Amino acid sequence: ATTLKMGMQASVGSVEYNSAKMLADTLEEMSQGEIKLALYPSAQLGDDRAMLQQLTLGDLDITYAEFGRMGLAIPRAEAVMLPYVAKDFDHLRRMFESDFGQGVRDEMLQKFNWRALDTWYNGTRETTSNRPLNSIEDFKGLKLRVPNAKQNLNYAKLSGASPTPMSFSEVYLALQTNAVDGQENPLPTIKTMKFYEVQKNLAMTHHIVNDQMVIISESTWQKLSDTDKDIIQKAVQKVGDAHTQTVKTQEAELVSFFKSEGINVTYPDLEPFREAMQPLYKEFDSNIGQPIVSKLAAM
Amino acid sequence: ATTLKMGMQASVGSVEYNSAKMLADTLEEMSQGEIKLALYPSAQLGDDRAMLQQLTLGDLDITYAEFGRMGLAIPRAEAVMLPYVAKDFDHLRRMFESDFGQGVRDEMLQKFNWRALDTWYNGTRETTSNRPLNSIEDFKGLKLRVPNAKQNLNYAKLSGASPTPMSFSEVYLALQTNAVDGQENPLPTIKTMKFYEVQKNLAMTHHIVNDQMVIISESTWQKLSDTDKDIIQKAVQKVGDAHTQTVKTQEAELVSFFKSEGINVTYPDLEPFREAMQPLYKEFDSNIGQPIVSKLAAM
Amino acid sequence: MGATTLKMGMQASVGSVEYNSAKMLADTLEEMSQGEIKLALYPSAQLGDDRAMLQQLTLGDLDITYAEFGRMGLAIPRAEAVMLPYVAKDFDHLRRMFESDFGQGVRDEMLQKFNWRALDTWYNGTRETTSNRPLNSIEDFKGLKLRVPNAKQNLNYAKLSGASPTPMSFSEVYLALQTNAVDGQENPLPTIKTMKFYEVQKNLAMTHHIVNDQMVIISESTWQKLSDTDKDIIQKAVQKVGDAHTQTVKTQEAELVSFFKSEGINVTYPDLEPFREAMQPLYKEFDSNIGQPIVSKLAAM
Amino acid sequence: ATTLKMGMQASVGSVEYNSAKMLADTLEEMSQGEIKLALYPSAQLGDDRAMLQQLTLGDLDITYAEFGRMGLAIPRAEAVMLPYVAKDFDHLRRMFESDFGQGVRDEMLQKFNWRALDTWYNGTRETTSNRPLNSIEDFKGLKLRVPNAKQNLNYAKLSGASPTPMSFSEVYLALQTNAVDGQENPLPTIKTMKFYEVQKNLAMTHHIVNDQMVIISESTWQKLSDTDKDIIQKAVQKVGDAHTQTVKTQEAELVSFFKSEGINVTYPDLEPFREAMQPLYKEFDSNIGQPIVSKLAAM
Amino acid sequence: GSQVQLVESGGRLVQTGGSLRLSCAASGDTFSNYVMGWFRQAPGKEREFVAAISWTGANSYYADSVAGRFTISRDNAKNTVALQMNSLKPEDTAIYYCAADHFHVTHRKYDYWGQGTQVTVSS
Amino acid sequence: GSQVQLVESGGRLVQTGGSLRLSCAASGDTFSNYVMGWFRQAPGKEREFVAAISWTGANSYYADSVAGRFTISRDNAKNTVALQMNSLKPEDTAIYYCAADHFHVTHRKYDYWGQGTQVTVSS
Amino acid sequence: GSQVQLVESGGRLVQTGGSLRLSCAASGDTFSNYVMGWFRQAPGKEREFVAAISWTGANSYYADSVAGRFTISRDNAKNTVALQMNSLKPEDTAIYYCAADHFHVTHRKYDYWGQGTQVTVSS
Repeated sequence: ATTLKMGMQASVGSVEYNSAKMLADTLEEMSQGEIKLALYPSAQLGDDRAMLQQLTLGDLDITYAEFGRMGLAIPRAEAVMLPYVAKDFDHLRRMFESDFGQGVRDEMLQKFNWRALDTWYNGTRETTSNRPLNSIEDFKGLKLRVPNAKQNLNYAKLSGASPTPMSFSEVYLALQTNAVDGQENPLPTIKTMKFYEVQKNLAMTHHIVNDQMVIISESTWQKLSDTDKDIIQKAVQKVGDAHTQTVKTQEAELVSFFKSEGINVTYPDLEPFREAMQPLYKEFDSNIGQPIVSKLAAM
Repeated sequence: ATTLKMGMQASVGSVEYNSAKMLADTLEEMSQGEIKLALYPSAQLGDDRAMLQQLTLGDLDITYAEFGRMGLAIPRAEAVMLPYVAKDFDHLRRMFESDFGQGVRDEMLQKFNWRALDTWYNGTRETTSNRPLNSIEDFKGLKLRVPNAKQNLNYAKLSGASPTPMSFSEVYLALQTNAVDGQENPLPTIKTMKFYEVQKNLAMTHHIVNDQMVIISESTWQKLSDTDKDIIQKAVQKVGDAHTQTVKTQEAELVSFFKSEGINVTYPDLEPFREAMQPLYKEFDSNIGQPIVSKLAAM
Repeated sequence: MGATTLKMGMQASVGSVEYNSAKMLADTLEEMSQGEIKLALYPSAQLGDDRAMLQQLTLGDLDITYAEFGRMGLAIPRAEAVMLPYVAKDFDHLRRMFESDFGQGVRDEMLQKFNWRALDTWYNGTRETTSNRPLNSIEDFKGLKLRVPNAKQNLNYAKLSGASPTPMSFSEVYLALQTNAVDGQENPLPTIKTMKFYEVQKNLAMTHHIVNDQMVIISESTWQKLSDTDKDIIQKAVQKVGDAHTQTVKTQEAELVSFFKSEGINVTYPDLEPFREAMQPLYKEFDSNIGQPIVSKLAAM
Repeated sequence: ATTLKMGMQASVGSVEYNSAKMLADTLEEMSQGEIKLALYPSAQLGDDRAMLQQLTLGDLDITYAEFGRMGLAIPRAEAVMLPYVAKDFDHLRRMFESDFGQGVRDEMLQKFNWRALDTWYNGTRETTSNRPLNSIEDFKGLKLRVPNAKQNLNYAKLSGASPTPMSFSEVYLALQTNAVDGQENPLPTIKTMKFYEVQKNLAMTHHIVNDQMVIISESTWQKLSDTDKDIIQKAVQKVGDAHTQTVKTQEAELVSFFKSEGINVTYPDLEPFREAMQPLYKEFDSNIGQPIVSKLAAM
Repeated sequence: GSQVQLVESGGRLVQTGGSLRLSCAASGDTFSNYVMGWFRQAPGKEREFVAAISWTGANSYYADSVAGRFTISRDNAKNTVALQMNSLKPEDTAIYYCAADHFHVTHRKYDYWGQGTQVTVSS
Repeated sequence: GSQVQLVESGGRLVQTGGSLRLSCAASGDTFSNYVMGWFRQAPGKEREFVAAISWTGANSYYADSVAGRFTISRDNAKNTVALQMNSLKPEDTAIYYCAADHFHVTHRKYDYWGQGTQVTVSS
Repeated sequence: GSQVQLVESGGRLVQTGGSLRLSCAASGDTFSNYVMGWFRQAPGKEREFVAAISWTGANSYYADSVAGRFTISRDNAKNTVALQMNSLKPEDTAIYYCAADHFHVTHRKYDYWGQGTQVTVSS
């Protein structure tokens, strides 16, 4: 038999973990015990960048990553994650499927040993805070936590906030102690993590759309049998459809839930945010050496 | 009118089923609706051993069986199925047509209520596996699935494999899961059951030639009219001539098909296989109390 | 080769979920083809019922129509088994029947013998029973004049609950309920709403007796006249619209009960095991007619 | 540092683009970050004619153009692309290399600010169509797409097709919608653009040999240091050897491939095309005022 | 029992301009499940479609060679299909076949067939 | 944790009043950790509890429909559970499923299941 | 800027048992985006991996031939990577290359290279 190892930053009770456990059950059931999936959640193996590095070297078999997170390895791919460039998940899916997407996915595979088997919707990031965020001007001087990702940092700084890079496990406490004034994540993550317990304001800013690629180590994949490959591929898509639907369902319900927990929910005007990102798009195209932002936004 | 019940282990899409379905159509036709044939494939009534027993008791009307499978009831009849004794279908049919053959057929009818109407070619058994089988020495440590039949068991054991008796319905999954390394069947069955998609190697070992008698319950036969008897005999006819030809045709291309499906095809030296069976023939003659193997081989 | 206009017929009327999806499909097609594939719609059974429209596809007079996978029993008798009452438990089960080797065998026979290429199948809902009198148990079905479509398995459901089946076409149903020429009818959650049977029926009995799929069928002779890219567009799109259609029905089926009761509809949840009484002898004859057992195989998928 | 901008009609995944990135990389490496080359593919800056105009005015730094395309500015230069005059690339390269070619290379530089640094092989044009083209006789009433070039049109009319001038970006769709019956290009382009998906026949007409000069703006060239000029001159010559080779290799492989995609490939008789061009050679020489076609054909 | 057995009757020697009614008796599977058709064959040829009638008799189909002259009808109580032939001409001399299929088809031959009945039209 | 894999055998055609023994072989996780159950299903109907046996064989549970007729047993050395069926009637015709769970439960379905074996009882 | 320019310094003549520190200065793209590596090549051979250091310095990778003797370090403010070499032997004589890649890789060549500094160890 084969036991594959999957690491993730998400904790038990998250939509990411529940999907991975559903995947583990489905694989063991559909293979009648010949494929087992061991789960290592809560970033005990490192952050997503660390786990991606482990896949590249053949030390970890499976992990989650956003398609734009591939900008860590394939610079042009970061554009899909530029704030407000992807208007919705379907748009992001179109980027993933385009000739540009297939080109990146090839480069992931040949140069970094990453086979993206599928990509799911993981939600659109909103901004929570201990201070009301009615307008972009309210972000000025706001102590905003961001993950170690440049485009989340770009969103914060270019809003006028002060970005504070910090790992995902440290976030709840930093908000509780008001060491940071705000944070930003999709609504399902805000609930499962219970950031709303330490954040009284929520600003529907829609600044970044997160997908979630399921990546297998290419060295692990190529030793699998054709039957194992099919089982995994079909299980992965079966669980992904559920994951994407669960996220969409949650994003429709959770604003009402947060209001029912006395959260002040604001809908700031997004036009000045999109205007603030325009110089970043031009900087990005110039850095890549080839224009892509206009191409991607038009897909 | 008369409705006859036919059971078989073979599944829909098999050459055995297509001929049995052709027979059902041909009978209704040639009787203008007075003879109907209901089909119960995929061993839903039991394996051939169970269905033969149902014919003996008059609970099932028609079923398939190999001439050597009659050894379950008439021990000397198993000799036609000893590995490598029958050279080809024509030789096996000559055993079936000989005075010895007529003796077994008489004992089938009077002692076990089995009237053999015809016998068809069902193919020559080859060996598939998850490991390459270049020589007989590659067989040792192979967990080789065999049907619950003594001579298939003897083939596996005396070639040096670890025989695993298992029913025909359980085989595909056992190969998927490497509870098993290999199985042995004719090429058309490997195609129909799609064993090739779970087995990467095919070893042309030619170890057993399979016929397939069409047997009607003698108590059912005696209730039919002479016109019904002729219709059935002539139909069971038509279909055997086609069936035998279909099997021969398939065996001629199907080697090419498996290669085009990336199957590794090995032509092992059969001399060590045939030599390994020599003591088995001696045991059999001694067990029957009368020599028969050499007589049959010389037919 | 050139500009192509496909002809699609359906019994469903404007404002139905079936029509909205066909209009969306029409909407999707000439968009992705830059105007080279167009789809004309003929709703409200103006070309005939589903059986008549299938016959037109076979003869090449109509290009696309809806049909249930079990409705193929009109042409491929073993296929009716998927529509036997209560045999298919939910849509996922029906799709597994639709995609099994048995399903592909039927779909191949559709294509070779009757010129039907099934491109996809969608969920159209699970049929429930409405009536002018309350239907608390199977015992209340005796003496009910229950309208059924011209379909053997809808009749069988009615017959074996103890009702008096009255087969008649879908366009005549609303008025026969208005005139109480029939006491009841049986159809899905979205259809009772869209067709507004609830206006004229005070009771609804969650009987869950038949799960309806909805195949999108194209005439094979027209399909074979298409280019490979046109086929890809059509394939991409029908599968595109089907995901929405199936989801739309699931959404509506979950809410429409809250709606009906708010329209003073009396809704009963009768004990269904006695309805399951009754199809047991029907299943056994079905296997017997066909010459080969299939019902037990299908139920187990 | 200096950032040079290069435009091309070719799309990502073409040999022209792959060579242009390969250049861009060689430039940045051999100059140690000195010289960067920004790429603008897929004709986003205009067609080759528009980009040539941008070089002349100093608004764009580098672009591709074939030597015969200089006929837009230096009418005698069109002779090199007259259908069938140049058999193959070596002949065309020799024309570029003759004294005539170097009157043209000088006039390009002085009158139009075009410095041709090198010229590469880009392939020999063939004809694809929706109906089979066994002979020149079959072209008639064929709606054949040609470029935004006179000599490609001349090939079409004098073969008898109805020429449809059309931009390179619009071709795939015009074939898909059967607004056009056929198109004309080299095989590496037919593949890269995937015209074969919308074209069922391929007619080896060998009517025009395409080179592809690398052109730099003379005003841009003169702002460079002598070391930059040498780096660039070495780079383009090096990628051209590879580019020329890839075209030669692919041209040898692709006929079998298109066959593997059910493409019907017709080797029509090519003498009937060379008679159709005889009056065109007449007309050309008479128009220019001085005979040249017999010159070039003899090089 | 799924197969259908068909028996034609009516074949006669008739005169030009005369009228003749063929009848076909069906047994076996449920008669109303089938479209009933009439075909005719002269030696060497294939078979000509003559007429077909839908399950309920609501749709009927005719060949141009006999349209306006011939009428097809069915009786789902007697399990019979009939072909009324009028204004018969000599071209019409053939063996006439009754056939049944689940649907009217033109790209293939019907599933089930009768023994054939001979129609002779004299000049 | 680890899952349990189940494979039933035994399915046959038998006569009314006949006897049949079904068998189920378990792999994957420790067999003695599980309560073993037998269930049966008719096409329209729902999985009918038949019998269950505790880890040690000390407890046995039976449906009233099969009491006195059926016997459930297990072998913790061979990792098998068996269902002895006696005095069979046409009403016993069903697909029979082997199932495993950590405890006998009635408010939910057992965790693990075989793919089923068909038992046909003739009238 | 899309690309990284690297310049190694430190190459010297040194004796067996001596220690030498190599340094590499990086320019162009953001230095913290890259895993920094050290490779060495003797004439005729393959380049040998020596050491690599992750973006933040948290992970370090070493060849077995240099374990305990060599230390790799980086400075993301000065945009430099250093290789401290101790207990050198003549077999350590090679040209040492500074290299950059977005991730540590072993199946492939690093993307960017300086051209190296010559280390000569005398017996």
